[PDB]
Amino acid sequence: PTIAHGDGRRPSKQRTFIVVKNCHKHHISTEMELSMLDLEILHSIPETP
Amino acid sequence: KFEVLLGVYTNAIQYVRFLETALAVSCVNTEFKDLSRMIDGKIQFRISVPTIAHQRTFIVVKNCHKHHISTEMELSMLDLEILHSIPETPVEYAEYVGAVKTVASALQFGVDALERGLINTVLSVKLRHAPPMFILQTLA
Amino acid sequence: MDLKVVVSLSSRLYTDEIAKMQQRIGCILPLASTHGTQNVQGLGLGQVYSLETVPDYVSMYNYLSDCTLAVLDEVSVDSLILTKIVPGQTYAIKNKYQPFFQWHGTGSLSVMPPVFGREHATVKLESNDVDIVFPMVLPTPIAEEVLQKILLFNVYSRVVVHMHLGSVSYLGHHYELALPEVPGPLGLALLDNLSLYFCIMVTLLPRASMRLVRGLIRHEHHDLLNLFQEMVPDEIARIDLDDLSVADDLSRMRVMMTYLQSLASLFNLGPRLATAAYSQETLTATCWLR
Amino acid sequence: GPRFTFFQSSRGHCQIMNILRIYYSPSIMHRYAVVQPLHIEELTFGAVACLGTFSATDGWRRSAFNYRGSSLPVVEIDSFYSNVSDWEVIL
Amino acid sequence: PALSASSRALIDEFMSVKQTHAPIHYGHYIIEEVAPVRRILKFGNKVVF
Amino acid sequence: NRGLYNMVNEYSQRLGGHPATSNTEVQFVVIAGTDVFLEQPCSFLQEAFPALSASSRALIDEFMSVKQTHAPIHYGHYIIEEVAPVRRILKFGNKVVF
Amino acid sequence: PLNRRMQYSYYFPVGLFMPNPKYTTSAAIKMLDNPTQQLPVEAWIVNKN
Amino acid sequence: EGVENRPFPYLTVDADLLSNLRQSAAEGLFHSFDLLVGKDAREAGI
Amino acid sequence: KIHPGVAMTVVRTDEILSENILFSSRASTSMFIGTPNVSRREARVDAVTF
Repeated sequence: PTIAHGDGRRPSKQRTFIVVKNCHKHHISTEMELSMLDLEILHSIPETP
Repeated sequence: KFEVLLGVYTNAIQYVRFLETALAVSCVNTEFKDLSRMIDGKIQFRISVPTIAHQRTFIVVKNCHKHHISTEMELSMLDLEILHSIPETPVEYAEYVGAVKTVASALQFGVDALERGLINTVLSVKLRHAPPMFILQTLA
Repeated sequence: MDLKVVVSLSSRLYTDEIAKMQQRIGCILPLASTHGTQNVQGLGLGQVYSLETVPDYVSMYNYLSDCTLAVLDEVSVDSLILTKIVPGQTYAIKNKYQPFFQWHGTGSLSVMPPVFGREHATVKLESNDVDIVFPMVLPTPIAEEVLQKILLFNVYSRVVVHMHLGSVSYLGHHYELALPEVPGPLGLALLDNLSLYFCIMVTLLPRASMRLVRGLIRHEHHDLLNLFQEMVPDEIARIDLDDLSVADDLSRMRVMMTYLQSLASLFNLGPRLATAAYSQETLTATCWLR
Repeated sequence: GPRFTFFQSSRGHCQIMNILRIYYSPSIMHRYAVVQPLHIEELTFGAVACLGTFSATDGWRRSAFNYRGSSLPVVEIDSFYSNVSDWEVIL
Repeated sequence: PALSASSRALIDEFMSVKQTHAPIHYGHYIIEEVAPVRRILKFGNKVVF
Repeated sequence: NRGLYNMVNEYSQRLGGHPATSNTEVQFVVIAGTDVFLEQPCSFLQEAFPALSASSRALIDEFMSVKQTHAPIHYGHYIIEEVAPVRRILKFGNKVVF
Repeated sequence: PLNRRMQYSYYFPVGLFMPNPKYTTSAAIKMLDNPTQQLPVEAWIVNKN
Repeated sequence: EGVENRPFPYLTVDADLLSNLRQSAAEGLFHSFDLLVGKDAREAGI
Repeated sequence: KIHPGVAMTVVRTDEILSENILFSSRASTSMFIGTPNVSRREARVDAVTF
């Protein structure tokens, strides 16, 4: 909005602002390691100790 | 793949009513429906001064002073001709409701800017009859 | 359309200025802006024509042409209502100019910087400590007569007769007008453009017409000729020796008539008013902005 | 080679001829120095014409103009009111 | 009157002590700022109010 | 130069105003961005604070004696007091000032 | 409209000269000049900074 | 810029966003913004 | 760097951005509020100005 004045200033006629904001897209990557020599036995069933 | 539009937003411009601010405790007011035809307003004060043993009358005149304030809202010729016309298809109806929203926004903006101008004029006329602190600390 | 501009006075007004200004109703006044409300500064030519001793008429003409025009009808305390003038609209203009110029029927009015003295068209507003002058409006032939009298005074400053130049004459009354001594570099720039046009005229002026006018003064005598006092000028002697040829005469006139339109349009300074149906009993006329 | 320039101003035509003479003051003696005016018709240094009026406040917002390859800078006189006049010679 | 001084030396002693500063030295002089706005004066770590 | 809120943004966004590195014997110039956590106010305003210097030890042990009434300027000698964003504690024996 | 700008006016003399019984109300100021035969030529004023 | 000027159902919240706004946009705190004065302050056509 | 025989008094001024406090007594000034009428100023060719 604006403010009417008594004196004659160059009056601002209903200014309308449109701003936009973009997304700061950024990601996270972790690093797990696993050795495969014990991964064949997780799908199977145990019978020997 | 898509571009997400996370909603649109705006400020609901609240009306700051002239009696909703506490500046109007400094000024009582009367809705006078015809200020266009009042060229002048005066107030006569008869003040009687008593006498003290070891009469006077102060007739002072006070005058009013008017204040004009005016801003300028603006409207395109598009949203008047589409305002007078009538829609029949819902795309034209969606255009029409947007145009009447724009014109209503401009009108409510106009009266709101006029109200803010009233507060501005009140602050200016109170500052005009305001001598500083270091004179009325002593003269009082 | 609603054309009302109200000008707010920053202080009150004494009763003598009220009585003076209510006499000055209907005159043309200039404005600073074209907005809704304005203050007393920027109204009138007094900002550029200050309370001084050396005027500048052509900068006053520039301030008149650059800004808009209005008419003052309703004046009271603290406030006075003006009505703007915009092209496309018609108005009524009353004849409240104290050098009483009788207006021709359906001629054309012209606004004017106040040539008849600063004090003649001026209201002193000491309450707002400023001055409003009122720009003169008078018809176009008297306008061009005043303007060419101003420029001829500006060019005959360096020569010398004074009362026969700085005093206009009308059917109603002859008047005197205030004369400065220098109008500054803008008046010198008007003389610059005038002499530019004039020297290119006397480069490209035709020679059939001089050969006419030599034998015409030696044959005939008229009010259009008696200003020569029946004496041929010397350049008529040292110019008409040449032969008379049609083609270069046409080629001279084909640029002469182009240049004279520009020379007229250079004297279009100050806004013009082509009015219509002036009545000598109402002292007003239907006017519009040309 | 002749040029077509455009002009925005808030003045009268009386002012526009004088300020255009002062604006073209280098080019007139440029043409005078390079080409002497041998005949009587070369002395016309072009002319002007009012193309019309517009809003003095919101005037001449800049914009861009794309063809398929490139982009020149371009002004945009918005909400123009056209009114042609004749030619008044600059000299 | 502002902080006028006819040398550096009266300045470099004025920020040192205030109540026993010298108003009038031999050839030089100094003048306390009696202004309505009383500014703090930061000379290193020698303030004066 | 162009834009003042742009200056505060480019201060806040990446903050690469050719600064030094840390956790090394001498300073190198940082190429690897957003690995060190650093800030450069001296490249936002481009001024420099006067460090505590003197001429001989005499004015140092005068300024350590009384920090209020001491000499900033001796006859030819001089000592410039320590004004800084970090107002450091200075210990000289048991005499210690602020 | 309350953020107004009061302007104050300041003045300081430059290059005065005390009358001939010159003197000093100070102890820890000594100069390597003639005490009676020095006069100022300059002033020193504090800044905003 | 990347600003879309198509009309919208602009949801109205009560936070006063515009604390020192026009000085900020003339300084360009925002990435991309559009100053619409006067006639262009309407909803544009579909 | 030698003094002339005539001194000077350097006058100057300083602008100060102050925050003033406006106080007034209750019911000091009676006023009248007019009717907030709208108007039509100018028909520019694509846009009207109220």
